[PDB]
Amino acid sequence: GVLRLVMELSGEMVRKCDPHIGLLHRGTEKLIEYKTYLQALPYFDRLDYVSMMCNEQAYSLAVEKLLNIQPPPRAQWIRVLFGEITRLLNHIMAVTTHALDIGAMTPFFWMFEEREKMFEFYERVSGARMHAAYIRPGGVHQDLPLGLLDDIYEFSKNFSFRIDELEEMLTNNRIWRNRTVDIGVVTAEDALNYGFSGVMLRGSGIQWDL
Amino acid sequence: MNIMLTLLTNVTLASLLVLIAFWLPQLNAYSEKRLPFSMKFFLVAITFLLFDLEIALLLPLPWASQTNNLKTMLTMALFLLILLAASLAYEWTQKGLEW
Amino acid sequence: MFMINILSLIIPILLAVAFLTLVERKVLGYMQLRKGPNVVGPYGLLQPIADALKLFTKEPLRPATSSISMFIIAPILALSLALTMWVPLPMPYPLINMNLGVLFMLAMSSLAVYSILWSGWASNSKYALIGALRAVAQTISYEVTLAIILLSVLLMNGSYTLSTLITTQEHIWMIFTSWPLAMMWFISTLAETNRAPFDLTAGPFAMFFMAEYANIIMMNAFTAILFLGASHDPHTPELYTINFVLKTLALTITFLWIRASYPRFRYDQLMHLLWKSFLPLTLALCMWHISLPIMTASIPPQS
Amino acid sequence: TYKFVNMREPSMDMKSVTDRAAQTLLWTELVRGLGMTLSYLFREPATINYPFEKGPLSPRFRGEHALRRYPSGEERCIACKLCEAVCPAQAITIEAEPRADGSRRTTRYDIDMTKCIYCGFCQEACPVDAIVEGPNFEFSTETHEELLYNKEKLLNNGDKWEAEIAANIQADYLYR
Amino acid sequence: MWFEILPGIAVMAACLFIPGMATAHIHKFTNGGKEKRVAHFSYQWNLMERDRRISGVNRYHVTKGLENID
Amino acid sequence: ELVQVLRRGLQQVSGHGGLRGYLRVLFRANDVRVGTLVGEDKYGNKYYEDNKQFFGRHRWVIYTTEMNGRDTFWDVDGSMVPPEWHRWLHCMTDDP
Amino acid sequence: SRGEYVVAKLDDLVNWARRSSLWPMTFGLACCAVEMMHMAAPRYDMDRFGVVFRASPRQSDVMIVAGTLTNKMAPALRKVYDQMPEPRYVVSMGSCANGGGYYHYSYSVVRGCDRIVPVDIYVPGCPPTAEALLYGILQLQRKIKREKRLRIWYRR
Ligand SMILES: CCCCCCCCCCCCCCCCC[C@@H](O)O[C@H](CO[C@H](O)CCCCCCCCCCCCCCC)COP(=O)(O)OCC[N+](C)(C)C
Ligand SMILES: CCCCCCCC/C=C\CCCCCCCC(=O)O[C@H](COC(=O)CCCCCCC/C=C/CCCCCCCC)COP(=O)(O)OCCN
Ligand code: SF4
Ligand code: SF4
Ligand code: SF4
Repeated sequence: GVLRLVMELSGEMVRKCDPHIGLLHRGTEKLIEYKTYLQALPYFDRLDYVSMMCNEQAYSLAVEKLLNIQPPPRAQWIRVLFGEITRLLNHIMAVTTHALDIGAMTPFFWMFEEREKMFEFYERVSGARMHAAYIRPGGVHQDLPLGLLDDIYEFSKNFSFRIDELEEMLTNNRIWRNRTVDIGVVTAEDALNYGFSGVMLRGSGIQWDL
Repeated sequence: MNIMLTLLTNVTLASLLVLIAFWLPQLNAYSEKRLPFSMKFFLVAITFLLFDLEIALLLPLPWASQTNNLKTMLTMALFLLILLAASLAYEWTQKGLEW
Repeated sequence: MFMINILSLIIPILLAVAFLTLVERKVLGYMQLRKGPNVVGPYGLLQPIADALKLFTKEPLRPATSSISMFIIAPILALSLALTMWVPLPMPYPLINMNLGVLFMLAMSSLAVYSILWSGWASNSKYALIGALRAVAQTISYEVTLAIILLSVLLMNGSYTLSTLITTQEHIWMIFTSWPLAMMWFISTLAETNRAPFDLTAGPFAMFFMAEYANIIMMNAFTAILFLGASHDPHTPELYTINFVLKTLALTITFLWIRASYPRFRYDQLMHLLWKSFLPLTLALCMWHISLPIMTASIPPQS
Repeated sequence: TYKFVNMREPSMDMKSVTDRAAQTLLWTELVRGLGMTLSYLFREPATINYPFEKGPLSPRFRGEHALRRYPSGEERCIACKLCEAVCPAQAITIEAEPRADGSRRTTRYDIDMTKCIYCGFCQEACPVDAIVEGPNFEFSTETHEELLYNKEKLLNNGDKWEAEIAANIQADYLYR
Repeated sequence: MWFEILPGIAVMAACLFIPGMATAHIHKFTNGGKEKRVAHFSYQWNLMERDRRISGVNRYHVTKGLENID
Repeated sequence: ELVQVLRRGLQQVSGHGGLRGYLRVLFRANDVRVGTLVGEDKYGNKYYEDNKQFFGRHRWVIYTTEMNGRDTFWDVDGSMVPPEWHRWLHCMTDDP
Repeated sequence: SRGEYVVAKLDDLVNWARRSSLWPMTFGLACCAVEMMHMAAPRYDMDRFGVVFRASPRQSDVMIVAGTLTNKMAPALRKVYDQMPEPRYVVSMGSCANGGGYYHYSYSVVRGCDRIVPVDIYVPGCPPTAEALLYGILQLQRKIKREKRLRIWYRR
């Protein structure tokens, strides 16, 4: 995205790296204080735009915990299904862009076609491709379109071949390995003490998944 | 004469193309508003220069193969390539090819 | 009618490099499950003309403080060398029949680096100067192995004349006699023109682009002549011209394929690649190709 | 349950070492990647021919706003100001007064389309289905001021898109 | 589909067709329907100069056969 | 094989009313596909479908050359489609 | 007369050349950049219109502002716009760039990118779909086609 990086080097090697942030500081947390909970829900779509539905689920769970209520089972199953869809969307974007920065740039298009299909699913379920605001603090906004589940099954039965193509282009390539192997090695203790979570933990051998 | 004319034509075509490229958008009015000195670059340049000199020594090889002194010519060519390899090995072992 | 021959050598090369952009765009698009330009022109054909016209009508960003002399000189040298390197090539009859055609090619290729040096120097930016220094280092490092591989291959031809390369490959291609040197030559030519995976780096910009694309096409044609020897019957040279053009096109499309297939190296990674894998093997194979004709009594004729 | 992704050990016998050396010296996986890209070249692209072809949409799609009216031709909006109260972006401005016949109608109804976040909260807070978010999305503009809609513009949008808007509402109102 | 790339490639090929072919034809036109004489090593040049001297029209490509032996 | 695809291309040339229509459609829409005519529009737009194409290419519109006040042989845009054909074309419904 | 005919045809040619190859540099500030990359995806294929992907600032014709412009970022965007050669165009994408959008009443957000740079096309939506951004690009192409410079020079 947008980023400023002030770094000191001694020749080729990086000596110090200080990142400057705040170029996308909009003041969301202060704006939330002037809205009701429903009005404050759409901000979480905009927080982490790559995976919009996951952000809303977190907020909805917090509000449900504070309200002492629980969603019905079908709402929970829909939320988990769309959370996994959003994880697919997030991972495709993350892996492809990372590869694109390195210079691969073909799997970006290959997998953004699938991303377009998942955006079609988002639009069918909510009417919005990205900033859906589908997951509410009482469940979900609306029931699924009569034909949505069959299309989701049709999409998800062909995705393994796409992942296989990505792996064939990237996994065993010697240039990709030389670019990625032994880069940014972090120990388990340093990862835990620095506040890391997710893959950044699991990449170091720490067995943790919420 | 032919080669000089060809080079002259190439230079003239490039110069004319650059001049029109620089002066076609200059006729219309517009708004019209350090120290580091990395050593390894110098070292790789010097290594290139030395290897270039040894390549210059190696160049007459295609004509060197018709001499009736095939043993001596083969020995001298192999000696030159062995010395090139020895220079490369010395630069490799003494950490001259690092970053 | 020599001037007509010079013009008929120059202008078609410029047209070919103008449409190579279209070919690259369409090829990359179709390897990316999309299309290339297909709106401008019936099949996207009029895209290069629109690109050129737009580039030549756009305001040029002179640095306003740098050396104007070198700012103008660098594209002149680049394009002049790019057009000059085409004259010794026999297709099947060269425009200029040099005795030492290979050495003249090597000299022009070595000259091609002053354009990078002067452009980086006249950029008036420390970061661009650093990038230019890296580019020049890569260029010189790889032309070392280019020259060594070239002499090793030519040891089987008997001279530096490119016309004799057709006679050498009358029966069999040179790819069979030395495929490892051919693979190393292909990678070195990729690294010479700053093409992926070695692509670490208005008007004058377009002219630099034309110089690079002409260099790419010329390098692929040189590879086709050196390693894929077409058959030339003296009573109909159009057959040789057809074969040579087809092979050059295949090699250029292979360049586009390679660009679309791989990620790019780091600077130290490709430096190490050259200096620790190509140079030792290049020296070993140079010794082998010196020894082989004497061992097998197969020394080429001319002296 | 956990899985190991990179916990393999290469075999050190002569055949496997020779295979790895052949891969190094002949670039087998590089040709594999080349071949996959080549195979990808020879299949149909996924590009549609816009603007002559359009991407798929759904009745729930939220695009340009519109104000609807009853089949008699009377506007549905009754100035309840629920859409204005629920608007997360404060993009709706409403002023009302009794009409000549005593009806409860708005005299000012503006939507700032440069403030709107297109969440559709206004059309689900409306109790009379007056304000809706139509299916039009190709309404780009050359100036900022034309994106500041008033009551006349929204009423014109409703009169312009009523057929398609009503069809979409008919298709999707049973899910609401 | 993929064959939509063929037109531009074709054009490119046509361009690469022009230079070499042109050279050949010019070498036929300026040498009396024969290939341009290759003159390395200074002996072929001597032969060409002798042909030019004995041609009678100051053109090396005008070959003189037994009909000129009288 | 090759013969079948060249024959299909010849039929595509034939199905646009000759060479003139083929060139007109090629230079107006950058596409020369032939499909069953589904609808005619009161402004002149024509709407075709082809269910054997993949989703997104199975429906299309050839725009009229003259809308309310402007010549539209070249300057076309997606905002010209009337709302009902807008619904059918965007696959919000299966019924023209 | 022929004098105005020549400049009219030259205008047509130059306008066709300029609009048939638009090289955009995109300010991927926020979530609207995602819809830009989807407009660059295989389905819509901006490159097929002559609109290349991620041009350099020194060789870009059109600037696409896709995201929220914050007070900390405005000078950088203005500098990048000033570095751009002429003729240059700006497209404002999304509510955040058009007028601030969801963060309009914020202490650290510029209320519209047109406080900093002039804007040619405003693409509405939060975010606009890839089809919407493509429509905006084609509208900018039509706007470029409408313009007339040699004629203005000739009658002045
Ligand atoms: C040999 C000497 C060279 C010197 C420099 C000369 C430059 C090269 C000359 C070649 C120019 C090529 C022109 C081809 C343009 C035709 C494109 C045509 O199709 O445009 C259409 C017609 O529009 C315009 O009428 C075309 C104007 C083109 C120029 C008009 C005549 C200019 C000729 C003057 C040449 C003399 C030059 C003298 C000084 C150099 C509109 O299409 P467009 O809107 O895009 O796209 C819509 C997309 N749709 C259709 C899919 C929906
Ligand atoms: C009995 C007498 C025989 C005489 C001797 C013959 C011996 C022959 C057997 C050995 C020769 C093989 C050598 C050929 C070249 C080897 C170079 C090489 O292997 O380098 C690789 C690296 O090479 C590359 O990675 C280059 C890849 C560049 C990317 C582009 C891919 C190119 C592949 C596409 C097809 C290539 C087409 C080649 C032929 C074209 C002809 C026109 C090693 O690097 P790393 O794996 O990183 O490890 C080094 C640190 N330990
Ligand atoms: S869609 Fe949301 S932001 Fe837009 S006017 Fe309606 S309530 Fe306000
Ligand atoms: S919610 Fe409906 S009826 Fe109430 S003010 Fe808004 S548009 Fe009018
Ligand atoms: S304009 Fe809308 S979609 Fe785009 S970044 Fe801003 S809030 Fe997100």
